[PDB]
Amino acid sequence: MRDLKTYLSVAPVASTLWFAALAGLLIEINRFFPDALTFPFF
Amino acid sequence: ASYKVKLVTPDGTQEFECPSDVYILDHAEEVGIDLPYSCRAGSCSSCAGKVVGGEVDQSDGSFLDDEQIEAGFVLTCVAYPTSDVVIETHKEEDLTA
Amino acid sequence: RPLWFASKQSLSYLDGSLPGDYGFDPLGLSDPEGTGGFIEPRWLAYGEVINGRFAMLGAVGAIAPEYLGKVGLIPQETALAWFQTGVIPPAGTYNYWADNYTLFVLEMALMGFAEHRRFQDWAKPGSMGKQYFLGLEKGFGGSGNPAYPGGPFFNPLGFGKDEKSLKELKLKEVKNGRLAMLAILGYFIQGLVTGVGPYQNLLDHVADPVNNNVLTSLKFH
Amino acid sequence: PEVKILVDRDPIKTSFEQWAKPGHFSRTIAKGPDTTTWIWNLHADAHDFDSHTSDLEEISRKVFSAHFGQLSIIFLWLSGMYFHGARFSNYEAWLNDPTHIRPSAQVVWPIVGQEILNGDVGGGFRGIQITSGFFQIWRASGITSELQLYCTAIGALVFAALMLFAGWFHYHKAAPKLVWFQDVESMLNHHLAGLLGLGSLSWAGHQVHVSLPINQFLNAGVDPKEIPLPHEFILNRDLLAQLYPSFAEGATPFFTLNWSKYADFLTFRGGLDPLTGGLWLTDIAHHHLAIAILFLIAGHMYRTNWGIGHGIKDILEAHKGPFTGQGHKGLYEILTTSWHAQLSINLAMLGSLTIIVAHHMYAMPPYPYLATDYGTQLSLFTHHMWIGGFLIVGAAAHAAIFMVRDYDPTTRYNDLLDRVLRHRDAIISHLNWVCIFLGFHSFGLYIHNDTMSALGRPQDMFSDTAIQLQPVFAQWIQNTHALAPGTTAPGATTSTSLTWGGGDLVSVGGKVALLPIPLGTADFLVHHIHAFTIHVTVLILLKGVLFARSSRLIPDKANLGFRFPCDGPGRGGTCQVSAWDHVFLGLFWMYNAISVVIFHFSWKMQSDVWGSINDQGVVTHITGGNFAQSSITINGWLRDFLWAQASQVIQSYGSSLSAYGLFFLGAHFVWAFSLMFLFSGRGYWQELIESIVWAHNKLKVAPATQPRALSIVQGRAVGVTHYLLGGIATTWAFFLARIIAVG
Amino acid sequence: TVAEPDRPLWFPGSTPPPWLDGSLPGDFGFDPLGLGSDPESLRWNVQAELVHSRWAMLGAAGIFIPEFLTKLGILNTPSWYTAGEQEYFTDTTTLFIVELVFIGWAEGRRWADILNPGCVNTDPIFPNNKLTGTDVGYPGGLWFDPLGWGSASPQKLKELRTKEIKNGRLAMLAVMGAWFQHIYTGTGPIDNLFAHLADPGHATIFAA
Ligand code: CLA
Ligand code: CLA
Ligand code: CLA
Ligand SMILES: CC(/C=C/C=C(C)/C=C/[C@@]12O[C@]1(C)C[C@@H](O)CC2(C)C)=C\C=C\C=C(C)\C=C\C=C(C)\C=C\[C@@]12O[C@]1(C)C[C@@H](O)CC2(C)C
Ligand SMILES: CC1=C[C@H](O)CC(C)(C)[C@H]1/C=C/C(C)=C/C=C/C(C)=C/C=C/C=C(C)/C=C/C=C(C)/C=C/C1=C(C)C[C@H](O)CC1(C)C
Ligand SMILES: CC1=C[C@H](O)CC(C)(C)[C@H]1/C=C/C(C)=C/C=C/C(C)=C/C=C/C=C(C)/C=C/C=C(C)/C=C/C1=C(C)C[C@H](O)CC1(C)C
Ligand SMILES: [Ca+2]
Repeated sequence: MRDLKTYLSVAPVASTLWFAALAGLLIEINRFFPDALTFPFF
Repeated sequence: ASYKVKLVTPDGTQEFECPSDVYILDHAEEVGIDLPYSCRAGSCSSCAGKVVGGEVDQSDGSFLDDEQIEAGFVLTCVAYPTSDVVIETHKEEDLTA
Repeated sequence: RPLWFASKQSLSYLDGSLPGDYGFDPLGLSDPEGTGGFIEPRWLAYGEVINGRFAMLGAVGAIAPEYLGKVGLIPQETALAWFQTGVIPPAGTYNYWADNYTLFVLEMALMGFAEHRRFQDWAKPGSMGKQYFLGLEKGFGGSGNPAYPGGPFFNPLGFGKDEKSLKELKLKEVKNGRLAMLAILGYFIQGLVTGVGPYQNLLDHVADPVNNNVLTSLKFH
Repeated sequence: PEVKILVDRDPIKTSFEQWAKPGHFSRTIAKGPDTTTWIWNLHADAHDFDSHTSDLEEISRKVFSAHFGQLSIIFLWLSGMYFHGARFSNYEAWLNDPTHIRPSAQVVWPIVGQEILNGDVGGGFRGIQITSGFFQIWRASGITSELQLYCTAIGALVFAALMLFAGWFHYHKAAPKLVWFQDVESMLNHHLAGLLGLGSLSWAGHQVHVSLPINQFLNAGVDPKEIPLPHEFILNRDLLAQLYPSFAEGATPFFTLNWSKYADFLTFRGGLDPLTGGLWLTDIAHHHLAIAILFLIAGHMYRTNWGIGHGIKDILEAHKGPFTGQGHKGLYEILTTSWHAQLSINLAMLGSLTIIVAHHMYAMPPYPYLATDYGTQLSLFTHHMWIGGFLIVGAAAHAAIFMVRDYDPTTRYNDLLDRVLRHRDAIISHLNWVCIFLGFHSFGLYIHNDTMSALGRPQDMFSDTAIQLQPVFAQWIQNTHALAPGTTAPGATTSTSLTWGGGDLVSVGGKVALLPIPLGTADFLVHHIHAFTIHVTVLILLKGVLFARSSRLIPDKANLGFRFPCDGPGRGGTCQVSAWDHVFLGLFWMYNAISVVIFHFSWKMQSDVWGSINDQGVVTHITGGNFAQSSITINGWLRDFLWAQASQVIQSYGSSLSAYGLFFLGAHFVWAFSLMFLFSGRGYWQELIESIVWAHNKLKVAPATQPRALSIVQGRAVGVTHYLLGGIATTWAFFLARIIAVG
Repeated sequence: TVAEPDRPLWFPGSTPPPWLDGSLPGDFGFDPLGLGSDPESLRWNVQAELVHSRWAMLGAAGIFIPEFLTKLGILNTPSWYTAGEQEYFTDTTTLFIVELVFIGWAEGRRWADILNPGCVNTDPIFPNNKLTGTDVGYPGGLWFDPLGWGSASPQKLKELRTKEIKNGRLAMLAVMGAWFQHIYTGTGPIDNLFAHLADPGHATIFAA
């Protein structure tokens, strides 16, 4: 548990989880505001 | 912490005070029982000894056989005395074979 | 004590401390040399006894209904072969008070508690007579030997109060267990390649032996 | 002496202690890292069990459970394939009409416009056309619904779980000991008779009851949903008696020895099914039956526990003669104490086997509707060729590792190994000469043809019309094969393949399944090119193995270990003088050889076999026999093969084959990228990282794990792996895009 | 902590894990995956189980009684499952966001004390009100203990806490079961109970 928490924070696993979260975020963002070549709000 | 360290030596056998975070050879110099050395970086046979009781941390080790660690030999310059261990000095060649 | 197809290696670990010890181990499986998971000799003895017991039960039980299916008031809907009971649906089913799946999970809930308690006694012997179980724990103590727990439940009639009684009785038990085990194996293969049912099939064999094992050589189904 | 199960209980307790600690196996790693090089070492020596310790028992226990883990991975992959065929496929539509619907078992999500990859594969379905040939396997096994595929996927999932659990169990709870592994007699007895004998007998049992009747029904034209379920064919037997009358006697023929009464479904026809374009299933069943009998007898050769059998030591040490001294004496002791010897033998044999499989599968298509599925055929051949080549190179790698680490004449002396080590120089010199001669007289012919053609002198060219180099031996052999059925294989009706000859073209759905393949001068030239490339890669690998311990250059090469950068720029320069470096080259030459082989196959097939048949029997091939006249000069390969065939992939953009164009370009990129690692050295890079580190230190953002440039060996490893990835991937994209567009 | 060495266990005959010495209310030694071998993690998970069981008891009530009481014709609560979208005086977003701030502040107070026991006990406006409870998860106070039913010497209170946690585990399983039953079938929980009691042998999950 403590050691599982440690292993889940080793560099490869920390980075894969981080990048999976980032990928999910970007994917959803472009799923809501697709085909965006500019910033049209202000 | 600062466990007593015993060293057999051609000069005799003496006892000195030194904290587990430091090498036996380094505090030996602070007291003043002379021991041999050369590189002082754990890569040579010059400061070699072996142990009678206890055991020292093998973390500060390099340029050693995948056995010299558990067959007895050790380097005074790169070693943390985790207990009240008793070690040998001037032990290079019966290590050098 | 007589011996069958013994082995010098096999004889060493089979000297006679176990019932039915005939020194027959041509593949040398109860070797106390390589004891690990589920190959330890005590576990193999326990397994032989338990398989023999369940096989005696199932071997008088599988042949029962289709015997008195011929004698007595017992109807014919209640008179199936052992394979038509719903155990193998593609070979015949029935409509009991339940579904045949809830039947199974209820069966295995009941068998779950009985088997788990029995195992808890095998591993740490004498542990079931400690925790509360609506009373009834003083009877689940055990006897040091797993295969022979004894007590007020598993031995109410008190057979074998001396120990040669228990010796010859254990011999008889394991012998009848081996008999029932190979009887059940015969049931299985015979009900497959002849597909008749053992009792009725036995009656056809006793008509006259024209119908030999080779006759159903042809694997009707 | 006798053989038994011998185990140890709970050798290592399952725990999360060592997961928290990175490189626990290596004492130096366990402590922690001072620089960036430590991270690379952690991965490079993760599975080198024989250096984490010296105990053979521990090495073998680790090996056993790692094999279990690998089996679990394979099962998960299989279950994924079956589940995708069950859920995201058009397998039933394809089953209704095989030669119009394109198989595809992968769809994509419409996220960033990538749904264009969901192309029209027909059947009211839009997905990515697959080349795995899985539909053909499932059809040949008798699978008609997707419920069966679902059940298969779930069964393989629980099998993967079982394999993972067994891996944990046999390492942490019940781990065998050395005398159990070192028993190879019983192990061979069980793998020959039990794994291959019972396995193939069981498969023949499947085909006799499931695939034969169901495929009969499918080829009769029955709607796939109107076919009886397979278990019916077991319950009701007259269902089989209708298709196959001699299922009526029912196994009494098997014991009367009236085996001829089984001639219905146990045939020896040979050739192809004119309806499906695959081998006769009644032939494949008979084949597996005979295979089973053979393996079941063969797994009874070695003695285990009952006196009868063969001691492998006796067989080995019985073989010796006047040229080899005491040969084979001492090999049994070598092949049972070193895993690397076994690994290299098995790798060589498995690579050989994979390539034989590729050839035989292209030549005698075993699955229905496989031959006329050109994309599947091309992909299967190419994939198996690559796998075989890689395995064969690994064989050499591990032979060298053995020679460096485990070879010892003090305690384990063998005579043959010693003699070969003693005349390695003669061996390598003659192999060198053969490589040179073969390279001059195969590629030199191509250069001569190119200049003869460029100087407007085609009569002087080595071609079918100017100076013929006819492969008379191959022509003679294949004519012997064509005449075989009836003359010297009387029980066969058709020759074993249709590439032998006899006419008898077979087509399916207006496409050519197979026809006799003609061998002309271009075939001679390219076959000698093949011989040349194979000989050169053999030279590199054998030179690496034979000179792994010592040479006339550096006299104590074994003390430097199996893998190392160099021993300084002394004696003129000793760059890559190690055995590992020889493997690095062999991979380059293996790449060259396999690339030429698959190019030859693809061009020859698109030029002389594949194509479309028509009403008169006029066969228009993909390229009108342009291989016989254009493949004899390098300009022909560059123009008629690469430039011509390459147009399909370039025009892929804007369609559903766009991903292939993208992968074409990306593979070009990564291949070119490898050259940065393959042409430079780590000194320049260390000196550049120095100033980058300065830039970081100036802003208190320098890392504590000191960044080092890669090792010399690691740089070569990065360079060779990227090179192979790039080249193989660009060939993959080109082949797939071209054969899916023109096929 | 009263280290019950021979407390009744979930798996009779097998030794309980070392970090489970029966200290916690309703401890039966159940932690096969070892998710609570850390004292801080143990504490956190004790808090989690308590708050889960309390929320789930409130939910089990609010699901099972209204439909058991509208099965019989008392009043007309719709199906708890699709009870989410049957519109009210406002939109769900205004009520959810308004409630989130309301529910949020209380949650923040719980976080303030879970991570620092006994540092938020008093009231921010009238600092003379002083929530009672001296244990984390058992806050007491006039608000959460107006009857003082369990402020007696630590004997009855210990057997009272076990009672709470056992009812709560049952409620968690109950609530999850209603959600699973409502997804598998298309009926109400009381409907499922009545059907399974009408035909126990056949009207079970093995009905599809
Ligand atoms: C008839 C007996 C039998 C069978 C069928 C097998 C089968 C297999 N062995 Mg095995 N083996 C046997 C006897 C047998 N062995 C004996 C007597 C010994 C020496 C004592 C060994 C020692 C041995 C070693 C050292 C290794 C194997 C390996 C393998 C696998 C090879 C990889 C493969 O081809 O994948 C084919 C995949 C399949 C056939 C899928 C089906 C898998 C089935 C379920 C396997 C079940 C057979 C197994 C022996 C059951 C007994 C265990 C039981 C108590 C549960 C394969 C599954 C390799 C391995 O372990 O891979 C992990 C390997 O490393 N075997
Ligand atoms: C049954 C097959 C088999 C097995 C069991 C082994 C086993 C072993 N090999 Mg080996 N080898 C094999 C086949 C095999 N090999 C083949 C076919 C080749 C020819 C290429 C080699 C060539 C080879 C070399 C040159 C070396 C080994 C070495 C080793 C040892 C350590 C491997 C290691 O941990 O490195 C770690 C594993 C990795 C770092 C994985 C690297 C990732 C690869 C390169 C990328 C693959 C790309 C992927 C397919 C697609 C791209 C994905 C990406 C885009 C996301 C180990 C005992 C090493 C050794 O020292 O032996 C003692 C050694 O140097 N092998
Ligand atoms: C909290 C206790 C509880 C109780 C009293 C019930 C009661 C009931 N359930 Mg239910 N269920 C529960 C929890 C519970 N469930 C949970 C946690 C789940 C999620 C897995 C389900 C999912 C579920 C489904 C999908 C279905 C039922 C159904 C039913 C009814 C028939 C039982 C059946 O056939 O399916 C068996 C139910 C289960 C196997 C789940 C029970 C497992 C948990 C651990 C409960 C164990 C009981 C507990 C230890 C003792 C209860 C204490 C006391 C109240 C007696 C029945 C009235 C069926 C129905 O609708 O009837 C037609 C049905 O379709 N349940
Ligand atoms: C909280 C909860 C539900 C709350 C629901 C609420 C409030 C709903 C309120 C409602 O307003 C709705 C929305 C709709 C309204 O119309 C009606 C109601 C109903 C009133 C369920 C929790 C449900 C939570 C459950 C079931 C959790 C189960 C956890 C288990 C079994 C874990 C056990 C183990 O972890 C241990 C302890 C040790 C490990 O080693 C081993 C394992 C096995 C992992
Ligand atoms: C000894 C040895 C050793 C060496 O070394 C080797 C060898 C030789 C191999 C060996 C062996 C041999 C043998 C033969 C064995 C066998 C066993 C068995 C048979 C078991 C069974 C066993 C068996 C068993 C358990 C069984 C049981 C049964 C039962 C319960 C039944 C039940 C039932 C009934 C009632 C009726 C219904 O309706 C149905 C059912 C439900 C079905
Ligand atoms: C599943 C199923 C299915 C089928 O079919 C149907 C059915 C039957 C429905 C089911 C079952 C269910 C169940 C079991 C349930 C249970 C529940 C619970 C336990 C609850 C509790 C519940 C419980 C509860 C509420 C409790 C509560 C409590 C309270 C309020 C208290 C309060 C208070 C306080 C604090 C303090 C003060 O000083 C006092 C007072 C003021 C008083
Ligand atoms: Ca044994």
